[PDB]
Amino acid sequence: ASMEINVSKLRTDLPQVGVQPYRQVHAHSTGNPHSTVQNEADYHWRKDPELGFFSHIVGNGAIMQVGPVDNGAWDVGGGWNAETYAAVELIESHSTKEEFMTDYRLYIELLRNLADEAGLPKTLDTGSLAGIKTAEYATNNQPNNHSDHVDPYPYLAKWGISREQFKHDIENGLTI
Amino acid sequence: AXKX
Repeated sequence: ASMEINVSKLRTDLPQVGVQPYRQVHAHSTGNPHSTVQNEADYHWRKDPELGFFSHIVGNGAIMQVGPVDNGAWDVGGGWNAETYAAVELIESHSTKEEFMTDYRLYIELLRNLADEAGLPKTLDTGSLAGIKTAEYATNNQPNNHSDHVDPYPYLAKWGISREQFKHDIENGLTI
Repeated sequence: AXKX
């Protein structure tokens, strides 16, 4: 199917962070057990950006672009803010595995697509500066870290997606 | 998420 992205809540006034080239796409999850994709987009629209901002949200079968790409972001709380080409938030409010999987698939596909768009390798949590990095990986590896965030692995584990499965899906693409 |  064609990928559809809702840009209705794209917050243009967010600050410039660092400069090109941006070597990373960041994989996050919201840490919010109750919010919908629209709730997240609406809060992101109005919030103090210092609390954290990002570029995309995946949830409820939809993808919303909520911030600029190729801009950096205040998403990971340390030096790799200045490497953020894009930062994708998966919602955490799924009632069932089936509903989770619909969004998980979109999440994998979007992370891969954003890496392609940025000219970055479709790799997960490698040591190279370039690639797709989780918030956990940024927290543990970036210079000047101030975060304690370790998303999205705990939420993926809630729904039976292991570290290895997530890496395989990012790096090889989805299969049946 | 999270300027730090």
